[PDB]
Amino acid sequence: ACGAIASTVPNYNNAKLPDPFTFANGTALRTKADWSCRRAEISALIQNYEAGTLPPKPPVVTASFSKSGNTGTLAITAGLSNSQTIKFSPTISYPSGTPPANGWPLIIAYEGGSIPIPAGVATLTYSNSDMAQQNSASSRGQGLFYQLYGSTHSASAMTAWVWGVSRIIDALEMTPTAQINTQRIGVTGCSRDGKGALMAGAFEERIALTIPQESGSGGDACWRLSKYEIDNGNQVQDAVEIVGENVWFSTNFNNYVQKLPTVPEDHHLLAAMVAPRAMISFENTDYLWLSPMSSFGCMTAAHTVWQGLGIADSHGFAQVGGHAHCAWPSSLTPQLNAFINRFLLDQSATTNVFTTNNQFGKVQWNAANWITWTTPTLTGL
Ligand SMILES: O[C@@H]1[C@@H](O)[C@H](O[C@@H]2CO[C@@H](O)[C@H](O)[C@H]2O)OC[C@H]1O
Ligand SMILES: *[C@@H]1O[C@H](CO)[C@@H](O)[C@H](O)[C@H]1NC(C)=O
Ligand SMILES: *[C@H]1O[C@H](CO)[C@@H](O)[C@H](O)[C@@H]1O
Ligand SMILES: *[C@H]1O[C@H](CO)[C@@H](O)[C@H](O)[C@@H]1O
Repeated sequence: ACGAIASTVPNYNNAKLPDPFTFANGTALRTKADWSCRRAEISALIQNYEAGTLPPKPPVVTASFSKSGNTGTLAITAGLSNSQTIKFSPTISYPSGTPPANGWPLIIAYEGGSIPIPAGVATLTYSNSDMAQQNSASSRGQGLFYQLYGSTHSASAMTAWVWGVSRIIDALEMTPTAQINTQRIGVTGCSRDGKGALMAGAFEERIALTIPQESGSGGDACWRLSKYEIDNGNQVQDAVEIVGENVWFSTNFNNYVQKLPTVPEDHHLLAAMVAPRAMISFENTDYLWLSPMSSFGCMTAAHTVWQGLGIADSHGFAQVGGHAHCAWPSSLTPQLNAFINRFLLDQSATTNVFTTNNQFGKVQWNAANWITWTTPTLTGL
């Protein structure tokens, strides 16, 4: 449908943010349907430059389910055509009583997440660290995912985590007795797991609502903007430091962290891969390590894709200070609940949330220095 998908752009060189609305081959997006093909191209580019290869669904995916009290266990086996298999068993915490006719809405929470989950939503606890370890650079190629695909598989730890989420949703589709509404699945995580949750929502289209919390550099911040922050004296995490600190990105990314303008994507395009589905991310200006200006500018740039698709209110961003890292401030519960209410609970909640305190330290956000495109009105359904 999309023709030959570009995964490498050898001649690319753009110090500003890559344009969401033009394909690698120079074709301008015109229809809402065009975004499907552009998202597939962005997927290939992100895999090639920074995330490694995301394997497709394997030939063997089996699931069994059992429940004790209000806790379900979803036992998953995944296997390749060469007979290799791995197994993992996430748990689900259920609300009590009769579920809705179509099952409970569900949030997949990376290691439990750090947001309050409303009482009518089930929580699946995903041990992403067991799927792909993330202690330090020493963790490269370690985890269940690599016991299936091999320790030298190019998938980053975050890409391995996505693969696991995709197997969980496969298992839920195959297991109606788990009583989950598979059309109302969200994902969340905080800090390094918030980087993971953004990757999951971007790459796994069956996720209705994505909630990254204080994800920082490699999450809802942009590489190019964080480079600008660190060059101007903000003590931010940036691409150069992050690839030496852990294994959240492919080893191939090391070849580009000093040459960011040659990368034909940034994390505004990563975030835009969630479109036309819903996402709200939350940031904290108390920690310059999280690169506050970069997140605001990056999500402002990503927002133009939802704007061009006529669904601006499906994308939210709320950035405040005054609380510890991954502590949830009660002041943002209304904004969080608005998105859960609308996109997981089918309520008529308004979701116009795009706010910052502009506390960016030694830099300012100047959209004209970073966003070079006008937002088109994409046509059609
Ligand atoms: O040690 C790292 C290498 O493993 C890495 O190799 C890259 C992996 O992805 C491939 O697509 C690239 O061709 C290849 O260069 O390069 C960087 C190095 O730090
Ligand atoms: C440009 O690339 C996109 C994505 O692969 C494709 O859909 C489109 O048809 C291409 N343009 C031409 C003129 O082939
Ligand atoms: C990235 O991926 C594309 C296909 O997804 C290839 O055509 C390209 O050569 C690179 O391997
Ligand atoms: C895109 O990626 C390829 C490797 O997949 C590079 O060889 C090329 O120069 C461009 O960076």
